[PDB]
Amino acid sequence: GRVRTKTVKKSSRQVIERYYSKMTLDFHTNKKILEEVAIIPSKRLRNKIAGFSTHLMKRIQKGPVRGISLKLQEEERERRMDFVPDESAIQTDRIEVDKETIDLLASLGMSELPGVVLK
Amino acid sequence: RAVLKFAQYTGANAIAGRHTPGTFTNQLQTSYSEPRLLILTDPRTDHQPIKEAALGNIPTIAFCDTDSPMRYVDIGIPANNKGK
Amino acid sequence: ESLVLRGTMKAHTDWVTAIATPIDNSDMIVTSSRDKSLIVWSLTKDGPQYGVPRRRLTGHGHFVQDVVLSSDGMFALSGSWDGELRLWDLQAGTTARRFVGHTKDVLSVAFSVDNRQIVSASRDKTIKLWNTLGECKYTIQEGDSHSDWVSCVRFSPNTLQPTIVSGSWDRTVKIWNLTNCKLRSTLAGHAGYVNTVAVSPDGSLCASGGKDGTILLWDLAEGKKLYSLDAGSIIHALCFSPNRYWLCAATETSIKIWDLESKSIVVDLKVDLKQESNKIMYCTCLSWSADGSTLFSGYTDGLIRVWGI
Amino acid sequence: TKHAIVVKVMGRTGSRGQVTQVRVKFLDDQNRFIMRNVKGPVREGDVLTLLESEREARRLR
Amino acid sequence: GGGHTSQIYAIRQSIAKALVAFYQKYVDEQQKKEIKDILVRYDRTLLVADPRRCEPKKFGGRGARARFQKSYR
Amino acid sequence: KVHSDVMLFNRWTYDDVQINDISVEDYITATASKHPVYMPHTAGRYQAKRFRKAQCPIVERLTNSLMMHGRNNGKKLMAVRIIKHAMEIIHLLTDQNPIQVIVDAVINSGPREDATRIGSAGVVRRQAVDISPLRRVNQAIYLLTTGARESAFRNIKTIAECLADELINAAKGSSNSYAIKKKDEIERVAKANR
RNA sequence: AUUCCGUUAACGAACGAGACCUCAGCCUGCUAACUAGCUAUGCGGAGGUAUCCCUUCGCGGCCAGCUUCUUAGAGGGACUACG
Ligand SMILES: [K+]
Ligand SMILES: [Mg+2]
Repeated sequence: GRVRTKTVKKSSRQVIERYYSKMTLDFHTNKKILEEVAIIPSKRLRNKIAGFSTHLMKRIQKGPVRGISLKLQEEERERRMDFVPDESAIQTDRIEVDKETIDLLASLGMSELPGVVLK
Repeated sequence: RAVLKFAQYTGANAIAGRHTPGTFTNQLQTSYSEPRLLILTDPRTDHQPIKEAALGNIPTIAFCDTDSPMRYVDIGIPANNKGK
Repeated sequence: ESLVLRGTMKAHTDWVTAIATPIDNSDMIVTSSRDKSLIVWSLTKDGPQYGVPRRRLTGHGHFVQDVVLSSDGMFALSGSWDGELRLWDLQAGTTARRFVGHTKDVLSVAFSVDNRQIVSASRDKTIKLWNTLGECKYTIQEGDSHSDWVSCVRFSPNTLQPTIVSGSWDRTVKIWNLTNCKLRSTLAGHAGYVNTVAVSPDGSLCASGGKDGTILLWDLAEGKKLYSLDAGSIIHALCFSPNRYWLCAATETSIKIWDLESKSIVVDLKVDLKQESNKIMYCTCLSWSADGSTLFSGYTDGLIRVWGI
Repeated sequence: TKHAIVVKVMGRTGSRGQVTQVRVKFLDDQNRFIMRNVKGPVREGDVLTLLESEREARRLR
Repeated sequence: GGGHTSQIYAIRQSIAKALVAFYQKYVDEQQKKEIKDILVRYDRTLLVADPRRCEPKKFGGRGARARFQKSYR
Repeated sequence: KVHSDVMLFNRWTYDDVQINDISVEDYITATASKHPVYMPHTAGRYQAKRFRKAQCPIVERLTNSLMMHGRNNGKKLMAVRIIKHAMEIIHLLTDQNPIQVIVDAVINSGPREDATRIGSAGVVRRQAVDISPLRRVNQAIYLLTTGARESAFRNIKTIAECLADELINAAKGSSNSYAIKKKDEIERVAKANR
């Protein structure tokens, strides 16, 4: 079989994390980049790492990849996730409460709360 | 998201997701912490943090539903801790 | 106006890296490819195919990244990933000369206006100037040079002041004075590596595009940038129309042509496979015809598509 | 003596896996499927000559 | 080198490759492609060498794989 | 019809040769469209993958199966010569295309059913099973060459003559062929062990 | 493959595996070969119409050219790259 060992996976993950800006989806350019930005004792190991890095980049283009923390992806997610709607998704104008909640509020003395109506 | 926002605004630390065992007891662990207080959304799903805090003199606050276990819960807040 | 497909040329078997067109508007053209070969074409408008491969040269030992035709048209210079440049004679398909000295892959090669000086760009972060004999007169590998791969190098058409504009992968475009081979102007306005550089026929504009997907135009007189044009995709090639005064850019999504007068896209060319009858498929190089009435585009599928006005 | 075409291979059968169990569809009758044990290499799309089509194959193991 | 069959196979491969190269270099590329396709459609070994080579023998047997006869009593 | 300029031994033509058995049609290579060859000597790699040997010419498979028993191992030129002479004798005796005779012999010699051993622990129990077309072709070739070899042994008759006679008697179910008798015995045993 | 993905009161590691190194398989791309060869030429022998032309052999050219064939150094090449 062809299962990349821990060394190849770790090297590809770290290289993508540190140099995502220059990465491409072409194996040959990726291997040249690895030659430039990393020291790999063996040519075969360099080729394997380049191939797995290309695979990881192809996966990343689709969406998030677990174990790889890219600054731009996290920043974009935070920007999208810090937004709020124009109107809050909590309607206090009309509240449908069963009778039991009505006795609850009456015991609390809160029997006149606006927007509280029995089903 | 709720715990992240709570930590952001109150100024505390947040841990969202799985809790690493030994975070409160393994002093040589990288994620080792010594909190003075622990806040949990659900005692049932956060059983491991509560059990670990029971070994380190850490007070606990948790939002407890009608069926939540009260073991090692110092201040339980009775509320529905399942709906978003 | 609008551009429409004219035909296809299907000799290459790998990515097409560059296309060269004769000045005299002859039928022949020379294109490089990742198949380690240079194919000399015999264009024929009539017949099922717009052109056929007249000759193939396989001297290089690795991918040929660039090819340029001489002014006479009887010589062709092409660079390869083996870090060696060799002049080609389009008379018997035999190498006429070899240039040595580049330690890493050579990405850009250009011919001087007088066809008496040769400038090449290599991944070793160096630029060298060679004569026809085969000796590098000067090498630009000092602090003024770039800190990353010199992707593209071009010669300034204006003969009054001989000048070379070179891009790089460090988001910097530099201008060197040919007379003294010293830095003339430095440009830095890119966010991602720039892999293509173009010069207008007049010699007053320079289009730079790369990963950022934005085309930046700079003035050669002072280096000031005029404006920026978005592309929405990685830019691979840039060329100026000979007379129509346009700007065609090769991007991964498609080829888009801009009019510098109005800044609006003249036309967007998307390749469709059904009409003619690796999923990642895009144009890697483009070049206008001698008269500007035809556009040749190279693609990763080892196919050349021709657009006619 | 009928002819049937293999539609799918269920897998190896027998103590040593000598025979392969397949589902074969009769050519004369396209709506009748039968179970057969086959000796020797066999893949989908193969046609077998059934000397008798009455029997139903059962796992040898 | 080689033997009686290997020499013949090498000779035929060399003839095919030499003709293809001559047509490529001194004849129109169209005819070269035609002859190359004709040759390949019949047998790919006419232009591509077979990489098979003799396997080195290992101690403990006469052959590369064959081992000495084993006896228990 | 498909016309091929390739002639086996430059003497025999693959045209008008058609396999008349749908079961084993896809595992016999003896047609002008299925890569005809000039000689049954092709030094190809057919054991790389399963079912690949089905692409080898049937004449070449017969030649390979003619190299059995140690004294003849690796002697392929002699086997090719034997096949050539057998084909010449077949053409002389029957006046048909030798390739067609070989194909018919292969078709008629292949068993269709067999009894497979079942159970374990020293129990002699068998159950009838079907034979795949490729195994049927292999068994046909093996039986034909075995019959020829046994006929030629300790007999003035040459190996080529015995092979030609076996192929002729197998192209038609004459029951004088060794292969036909062996196939009949195998099918009888399979029927008995139903 | 205790190889990986993951699950996880475990987290981080150290050996083995892999990596590694030797040989073989591709390079008409690099360096260089009178202790390896090829090509053409000059001369000579034989044959064919016998001068000139064709075929085949033998001998020299360290100032005839070259490295396809041979040798051995540097490198390239495969990464399941692509569908
Ligand atoms: K005999
Ligand atoms: Mg050599």
